[PDB]
Amino acid sequence: GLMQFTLPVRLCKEIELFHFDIGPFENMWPGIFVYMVHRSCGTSCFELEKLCRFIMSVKKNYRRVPYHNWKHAVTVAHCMYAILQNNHTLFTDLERKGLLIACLCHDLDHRGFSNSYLQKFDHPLAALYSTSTMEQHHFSQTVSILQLEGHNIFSTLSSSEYEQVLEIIRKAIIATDLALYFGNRKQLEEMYQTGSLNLNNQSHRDRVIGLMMTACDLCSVTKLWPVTKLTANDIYAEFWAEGDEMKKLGIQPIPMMDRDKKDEVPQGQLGFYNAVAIPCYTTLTQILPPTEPLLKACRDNLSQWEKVIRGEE
Ligand SMILES: COc1c(C)cnc(CSc2nc3ccc4ncccc4c3[nH]2)c1C
Ligand SMILES: [Mg+2]
Ligand SMILES: [Zn+2]
Repeated sequence: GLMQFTLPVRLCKEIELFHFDIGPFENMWPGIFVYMVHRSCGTSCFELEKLCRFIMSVKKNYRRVPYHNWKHAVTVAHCMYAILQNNHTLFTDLERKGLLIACLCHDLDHRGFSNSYLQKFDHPLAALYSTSTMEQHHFSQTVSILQLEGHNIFSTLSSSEYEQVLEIIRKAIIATDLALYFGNRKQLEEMYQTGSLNLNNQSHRDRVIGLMMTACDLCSVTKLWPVTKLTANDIYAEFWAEGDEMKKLGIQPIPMMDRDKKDEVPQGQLGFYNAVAIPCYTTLTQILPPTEPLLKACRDNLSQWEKVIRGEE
């Protein structure tokens, strides 16, 4: 009960900032997550014995893929922590409990392949879940881990609070399907501009939570330039392995996944920042003004990718 996690001074300070990198020491990541839960939620939100056993089971069910790994889970959870901390009063006790857990779990048992590759391969998951294939799997795996003996971190919630939190996590994880982001943001953009956006409207909260999940999932583009650049190597390492597997099925991959078209990475990063990243953090900043540092970091990284093209790096 009286057992806090404490971090070294530099981590204690930097963890509060949006651009924090969780570092290369894997054994510290569980403590960093527990720390974020305690400060975001309370030392009482979860039984520490059960949380610690949940965290270690979730870690075990992430695979050794270049990008969609345990480090990504904790990175995405930290970005959600930074959003929740800078927006204290806008979120309920259940939402703060649910969203950190959702982020940690959002990519459980990822194999390093897109929903498209699963469909073209005719993977069994593509028969079980026709849309948002991996995201439905990620939620399935989250529920399975919650049902292991001694892993139910939500046991002290009423039957209805339990159903509400599982429904927050499910929508949260489905929302990380980027195919769903474009529509969700257009709708949020229209509602904000015509003044109809209402945070007591549950269907509106869902949309806002969806956008927070996309913002946290993409937070690679909001770090300091060297973190951003080095994470892009991991992202492409997965994409180019998928492109290799497309070629093996006799299908030309899209250029993003073709290692033969490495040279076009800088131009492709420009399209992505302009088409996805900047619009994402712009709509989020309009809805939650204290998330502006993410939009500012994202614009800085757009400018760095423009310098790569112009041969200055
Ligand atoms: C996970 O989301 C991302 C993040 C965070 C960062 N960077 C990316 C990659 S964006 C991207 N879009 C394109 C389009 C064409 C390309 N042609 C050749 C080489 C790279 C390309 C590319 N990269 C994603 C998808
Ligand atoms: Mg995912
Ligand atoms: Zn993710």
